[PDB]
Amino acid sequence: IPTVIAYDIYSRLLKDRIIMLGSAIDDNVANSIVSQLLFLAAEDPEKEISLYINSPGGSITAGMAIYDTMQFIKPKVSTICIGMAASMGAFLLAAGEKGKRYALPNSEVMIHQPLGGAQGQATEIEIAAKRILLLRDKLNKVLAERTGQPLEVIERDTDRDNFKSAEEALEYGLIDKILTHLEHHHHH
Amino acid sequence: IPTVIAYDIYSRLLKDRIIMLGSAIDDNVANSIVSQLLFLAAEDPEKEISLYINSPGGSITAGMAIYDTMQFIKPKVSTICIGMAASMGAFLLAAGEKGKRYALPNSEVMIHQPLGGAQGQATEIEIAAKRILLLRDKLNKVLAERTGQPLEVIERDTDRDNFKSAEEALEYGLIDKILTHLEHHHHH
Amino acid sequence: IPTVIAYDIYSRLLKDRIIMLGSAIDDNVANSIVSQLLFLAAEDPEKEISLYINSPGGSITAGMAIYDTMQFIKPKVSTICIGMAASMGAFLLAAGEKGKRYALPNSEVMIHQPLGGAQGQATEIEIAAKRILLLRDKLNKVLAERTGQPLEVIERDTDRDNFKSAEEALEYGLIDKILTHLEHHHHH
Amino acid sequence: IPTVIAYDIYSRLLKDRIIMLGSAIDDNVANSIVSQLLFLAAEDPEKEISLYINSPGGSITAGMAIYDTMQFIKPKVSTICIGMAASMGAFLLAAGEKGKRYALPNSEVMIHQPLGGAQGQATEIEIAAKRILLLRDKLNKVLAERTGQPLEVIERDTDRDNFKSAEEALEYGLIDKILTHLEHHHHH
Amino acid sequence: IPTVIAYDIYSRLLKDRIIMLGSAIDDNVANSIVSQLLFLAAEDPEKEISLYINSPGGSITAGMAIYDTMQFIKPKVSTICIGMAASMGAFLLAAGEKGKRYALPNSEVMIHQPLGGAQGQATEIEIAAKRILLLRDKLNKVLAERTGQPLEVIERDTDRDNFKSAEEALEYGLIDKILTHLEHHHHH
Amino acid sequence: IPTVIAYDIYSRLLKDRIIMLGSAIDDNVANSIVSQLLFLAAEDPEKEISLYINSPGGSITAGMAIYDTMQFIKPKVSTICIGMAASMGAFLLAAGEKGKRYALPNSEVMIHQPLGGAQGQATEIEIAAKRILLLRDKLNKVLAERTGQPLEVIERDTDRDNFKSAEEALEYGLIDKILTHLEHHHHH
Amino acid sequence: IPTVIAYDIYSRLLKDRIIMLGSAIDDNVANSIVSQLLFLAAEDPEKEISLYINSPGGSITAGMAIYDTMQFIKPKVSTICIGMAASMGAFLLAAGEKGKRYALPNSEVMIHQPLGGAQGQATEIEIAAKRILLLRDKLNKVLAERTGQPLEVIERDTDRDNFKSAEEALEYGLIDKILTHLEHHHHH
Repeated sequence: IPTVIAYDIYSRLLKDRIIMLGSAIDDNVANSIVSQLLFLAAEDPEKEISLYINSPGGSITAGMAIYDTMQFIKPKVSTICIGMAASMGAFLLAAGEKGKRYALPNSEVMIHQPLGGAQGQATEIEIAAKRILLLRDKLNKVLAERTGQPLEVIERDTDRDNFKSAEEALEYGLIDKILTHLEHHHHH
Repeated sequence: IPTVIAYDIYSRLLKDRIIMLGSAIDDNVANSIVSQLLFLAAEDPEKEISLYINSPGGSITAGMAIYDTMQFIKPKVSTICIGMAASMGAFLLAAGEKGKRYALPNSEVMIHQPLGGAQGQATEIEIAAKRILLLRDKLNKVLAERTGQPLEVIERDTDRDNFKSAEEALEYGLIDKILTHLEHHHHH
Repeated sequence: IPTVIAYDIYSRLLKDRIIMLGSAIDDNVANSIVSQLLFLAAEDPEKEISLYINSPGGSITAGMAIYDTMQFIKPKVSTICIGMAASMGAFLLAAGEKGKRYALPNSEVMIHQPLGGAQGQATEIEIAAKRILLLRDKLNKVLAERTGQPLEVIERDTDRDNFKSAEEALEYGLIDKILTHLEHHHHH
Repeated sequence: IPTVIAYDIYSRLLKDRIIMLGSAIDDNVANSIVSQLLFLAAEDPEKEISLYINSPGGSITAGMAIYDTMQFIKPKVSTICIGMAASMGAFLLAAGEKGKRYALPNSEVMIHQPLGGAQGQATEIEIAAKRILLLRDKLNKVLAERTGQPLEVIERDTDRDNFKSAEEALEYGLIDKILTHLEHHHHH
Repeated sequence: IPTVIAYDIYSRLLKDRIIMLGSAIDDNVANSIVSQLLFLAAEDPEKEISLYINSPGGSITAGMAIYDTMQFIKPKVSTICIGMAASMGAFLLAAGEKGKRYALPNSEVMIHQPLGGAQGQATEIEIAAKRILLLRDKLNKVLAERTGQPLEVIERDTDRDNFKSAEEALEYGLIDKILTHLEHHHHH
Repeated sequence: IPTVIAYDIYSRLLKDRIIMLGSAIDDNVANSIVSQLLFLAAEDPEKEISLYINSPGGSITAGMAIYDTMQFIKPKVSTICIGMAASMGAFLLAAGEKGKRYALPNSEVMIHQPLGGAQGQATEIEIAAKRILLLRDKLNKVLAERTGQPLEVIERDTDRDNFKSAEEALEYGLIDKILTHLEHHHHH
Repeated sequence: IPTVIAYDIYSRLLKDRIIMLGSAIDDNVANSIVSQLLFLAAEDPEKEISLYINSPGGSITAGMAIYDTMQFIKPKVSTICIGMAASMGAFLLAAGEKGKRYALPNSEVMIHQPLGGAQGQATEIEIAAKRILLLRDKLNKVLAERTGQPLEVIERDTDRDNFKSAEEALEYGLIDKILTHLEHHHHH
């Protein structure tokens, strides 16, 4: 991370209301991104925010932490898929303000059902199964709302890894526009 | 964690009386959390403090350190569940000023009984067993007073991992309100 | 640990004559605490000092370095138990200035006999045994005086891990008062 | 990396709109380079940018994130191959603004087909197989266009590791010119 | 280690001519202690210096570098045993300026003969044997001179680990006084 | 690395247009060296640069990146061998400005053929074989040009490790002068 | 390493033309030592420099880099042995300016023949043997000139680890004077 004069590159971008997510989503990442979101919203609750997304996914709770925040602050959060928006990453992509969900020409998106683990007594394994099946329904329901796709379709399309091109993601309703030029973005 | 000119993202939020508990609770974390609280209470014993919670919990003793400090200082501590508030995290979530305990739409909460270990001679195992059971009952008593539930209900509901949605947590008495809009908070 | 404005949360508290012990006690930790105590004593040998204790204890020699420095300097050292004060931690807690040894409602204190080990020749094993038995007697005598309990009692009550609640510690004479309010301390 | 009183050598060069890519390409490297590009573009959308490349390659999604950002910003991104530009490194080199894709005299370039893996059920291995074969076409089509070589020539030529000298890279269409002098660069 | 506002806690004490030695003794620690002694000497060759000691000792050559430097520089070096001063650590404690060698009430001191190793041919083991026997004898001669005890007695007393309280240390001649109050120190 | 007030020792020397290369040559080292050369050339493309070389060698491509950059920039680059210049290190040494390639009295240089490895199918092993045999031939031609030795001599002399004294390095044509005094350098 | 005020203890000493070598000699160390030497010589080629030495030795080539640089620069480099100077460390001690090679009362010096390895074909074992033997001879020739002993005696006396007291080192011609007081130093 190079320094700008003193800011680290990411911090310099943060200054222009730009948040970069380019790693898997774990508690730390959500924690950092949530603080950044709250900070900006405090700075100016009216000014829009840009969240770049390039991650393989991660913890469902970490993602919902980021998700609920994006929706909770007044600022509208624009999402840009760069590289790959997989699993919870793709979910955050579609979580962006309607009409402000972008991706780049060669961007990729991948949706699929939650993954988990259960170990121990039958009673414990059942508790885990029940919980992960519930999380899948919640996620699916929210995804159907974001994309405009029927719940039944999300369910069926997420059974196994579903990789999509930037065009397909548009077609599916995961993003609103594919950015090509430095002017295609509404920012300028 | 990015910087803020020269601060640290969390130090930045700290400046606005916001502490972020976003990791497993251990002696380290407890000491940082307690210090931040003591600091803020010194800065202004009148203004309230907001403690965001997103952790899988941890040490009972570390937790109570945070718990006692919360009730100790003059400032009223408001809790906010983001992502997941499990085990001691949930205990702490419910420890915020009555009426100022929050969670976001998709936040999750989980309560369960203490976990521990014992090794050695029968005598030592019994000393340890007596300690954990006693801690369990102590925690149950505080959780009951906090939620309003009857002790016997808390005892049975924590036998196994008990996962709750923000609405279930609200209806249980773990939190007071589910934030949805930036102005749904009592602050803004 | 976050920063304050430049500072460190602990560094910031140190400015208010507050030292935080929240880990196992080893040489490193002891040197830090001691240097902090000497530094504060150099600043104003007349001003009081608050030492927060949340520690499972550790090295006996390391703890005595802290102990001796506490008594050595002019400032009166007040101890406050947070979470857990076990073995040497409990000794340090009881070591605070008579009348200024506090604990919080849910704090725990654990007293027990010294732990150690020895390997090698019978002669070597006897040297260690002789020593650990002597340290225990030295420690027991100090504790008895600091608590008011008769030596015989300290001896029998430490044969095995003895966990005590804030109330029991008060009763045992390990602490002077249990805190709950912000202005009920010696500072107000 | 040495300092420049107070900058980081790489940070100092970033000031002159120079970005050094000198390691394998992963999500970290891509997030840093993409951020540097955005920053520069934000600094002055009119000025050019130099991207020095010397890397063994890396993640395809990480590289495309860099690729898409290069075309996406208004500024022209000139690429200079130094040492070795392999795998996604060569891809990126060829992605520079046409006419401004350079290589020093003894530079090396290596192109080859993607690499990956798959474990699991036939259905899952099929999905992974289809994806990788698809990414291969996608990249091959971009390289075909950037270089002017027909798709199937790119396919056959990248079947096994293909090492090209600077003269061969020029001939192939990967670079526009082999630099020798400092001022010989279109820039100065 | 906390900071003091731009200094390190130890650097702050260094400003008051106080050097802390609270870790095993190796080349590193020695290089730092010597450097500090030299610095303090250049600053004011007339002002006294205090060396707090709490270490299990360590390398002999390292310890002697510190020993010789203490004698070499003009400032009188006062030593204060805190916690434990064993092996080379005890040796350095006894090396303080006569009449200014201290220990706190519950400090501990341990003396013993050198430890070492040897691998290889007979000739090689003999060389090492002679060296360590020589080192032991050298150290014993200094301890004798410093304590006032006869050489024969130092030899017999260090055959095996020999632990002593502060009183026993005083009565043996390893220290000159046991400090109790912040006023018992020759300083104030 | 110590500091000079506030640069780090290498930064301080970088200010006098002196670059230090005292480690094995890998992409990371190459990237730092190249960036230093570029920075200096940007600072003042007229003044000469001094490159101190003490390294066992390393990556051929990492070395060539440095090689090319040296020739690439406007500033003439003087090389000085201290300790040892082996393999690619010796190569860089010889790559210094003609007449300005130095070595100290007891400096050591070594030349040998490239090292590498191959694993996998015969086809893949052939690709690796042809490439290392090509690189060797490429390096050999540059060494011949830089030393004045006929290719055939360079080929036979690099078959096995070939260590040379500073004087032998001079007679071979690897360097031009053997420094002894502070003025024997063309700078003074 | 503590800080002196904006300065690292060693850095503070470097200001007074004092370089501390208290570790094994590897490429890193040599690089840092050579740089500090060049720096000091650039700062003022007239003022002498003091190189303290407490090191087990290490790489021969790294050692010679330091050696050649000490002789090379104009400033006279005084060496002071503290603790132990072995292998290349003793070589460097003996390398100081004639008449300015010191040692402290209990300092120790050790000389031995080079150590190395060799694996592979008989031809390569031979290349390695000749070199190790060549290096031994080169080093013994330099040590002889600087000590006054004939090569023949230097070789014999280093066949095996040869530990010498400060007094023995003086008589052998490795040092010129054994310092005792801070006045017996020509600088003071």
